[PDB]
Amino acid sequence: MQPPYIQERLKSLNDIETQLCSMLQEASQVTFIFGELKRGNESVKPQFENHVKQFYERLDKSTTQLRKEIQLLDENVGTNKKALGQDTEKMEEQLDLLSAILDPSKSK
Amino acid sequence: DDENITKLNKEIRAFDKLLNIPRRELKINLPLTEHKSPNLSLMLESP
Amino acid sequence: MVQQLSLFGSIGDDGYDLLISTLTTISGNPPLLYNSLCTVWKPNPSYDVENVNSRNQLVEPNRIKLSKEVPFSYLIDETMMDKPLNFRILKSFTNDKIPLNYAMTRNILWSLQISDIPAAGNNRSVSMQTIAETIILSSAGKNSSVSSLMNGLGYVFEFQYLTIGVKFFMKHGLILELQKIWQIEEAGNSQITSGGFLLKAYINVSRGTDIDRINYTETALMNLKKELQGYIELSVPDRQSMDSRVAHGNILI
Amino acid sequence: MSNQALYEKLEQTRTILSVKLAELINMTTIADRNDDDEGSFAQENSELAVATTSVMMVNNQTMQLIKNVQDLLILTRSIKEKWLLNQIPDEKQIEELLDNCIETFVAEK
Repeated sequence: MQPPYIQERLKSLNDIETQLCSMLQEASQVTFIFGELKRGNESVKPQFENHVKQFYERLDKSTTQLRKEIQLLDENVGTNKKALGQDTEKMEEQLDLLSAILDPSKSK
Repeated sequence: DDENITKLNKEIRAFDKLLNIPRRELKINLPLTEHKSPNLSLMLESP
Repeated sequence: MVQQLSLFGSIGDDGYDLLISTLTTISGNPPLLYNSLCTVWKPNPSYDVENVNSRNQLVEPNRIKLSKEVPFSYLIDETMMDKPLNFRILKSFTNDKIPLNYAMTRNILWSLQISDIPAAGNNRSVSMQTIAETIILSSAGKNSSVSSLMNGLGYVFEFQYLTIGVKFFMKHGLILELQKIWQIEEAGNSQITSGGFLLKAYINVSRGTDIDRINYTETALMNLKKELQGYIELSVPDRQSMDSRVAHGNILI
Repeated sequence: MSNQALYEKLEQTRTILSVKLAELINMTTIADRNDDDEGSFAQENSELAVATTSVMMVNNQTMQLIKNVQDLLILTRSIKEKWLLNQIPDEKQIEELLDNCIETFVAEK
């Protein structure tokens, strides 16, 4: 499996696009609510401020976190290799098989 | 000196008893009197 | 005698570890530790060589290099047997002090080597140098010793130094070396390559007349240099720095 | 390189903000404004071309929002792909094992 650092990096990226999807959804609801606000019912007027504020705060911190990720790219620089040992490990397992062949009491 | 070359040398040398040429030797001593005991040494090889 | 085609550079020790990894990513080979000891000898000034044809300049006096390998048991102090003998030990070799001192080298006293200034002209992309080499296998007699031999020829000791580094073997006979150089005197040992590693990539050609081979060698060297663009800058050194004749004194280090 | 991506995301964000403010003002004063004072500047001269300019605004804001969001998503995936790809990283017992194996084969052959 990959080293953990890459794991939380990909988790943060996934959070980033989920936040973008949430921003698009909230844009959909604010566009929806503005229609009836133009229609002329004032009951949903208080919800408009909350929706706008949450939309803007969702737009800002997502870009901020993505900026942090791109910054991490800046200092992460400088921080078949398996083949060099690959034959060796193959060697090992083959002899292990011979051991299983060599002992008739373990072939069950 | 370097670890890698010694490691490979060790691993390759581990297989000498299999890769090396087979040999055999048979010594035959014949019981003779007069303290005159001839010896017959036969060594068999597959070069 | 070979035509050696070479390119040079240097790096700071901070990136050292990183550099090593990148090399293994390219060559596909692991580094191998090595060391050496070189002694430079010069013609005796007590003897007047009137044979230098002054009116024609048929030849000029030059300096001889004698090299030998020294076991690591002389370079590892009492604090270092625990670590295995691999490249990481170079990370501890940053001090101007070293276990091998003047007295041991004096007690020691091979490969004999002579060279010439690189080829002139500004249409050369790699440092091309001519080397004449021979090997000394053994000796005997009442004064069998390197010092006595070189005094018999007519040469005397000038200085010496110690190289420690790693080697990378790539395809087409290309050899890449990372070195650290320690000059040694009775006064003490001083690391000239202080806080860094000297990088040298080179190939050897056996016959200077063959030009297809030389063109291939230059192509390989320039391709290698163009691969390492942005990390390390490999450059042709100064033609006047690799001159080792006695009349004029300077030493690329 | 990465700095270019930084700059590109910068105009990406500012374009989102500007087009957001534009569509906000357009839809809020979509109700045309008639003011007798000369200071106000709102002109509706040709009747149906007003609706044409309105659907103009609609199509512009739709295309620009969708394109910017899609570009940002592609940029994020490219970053993740760069993350994944570019980040470069007893003997004696064997002796008696082979001895027993060879003697067993010799006996069984």
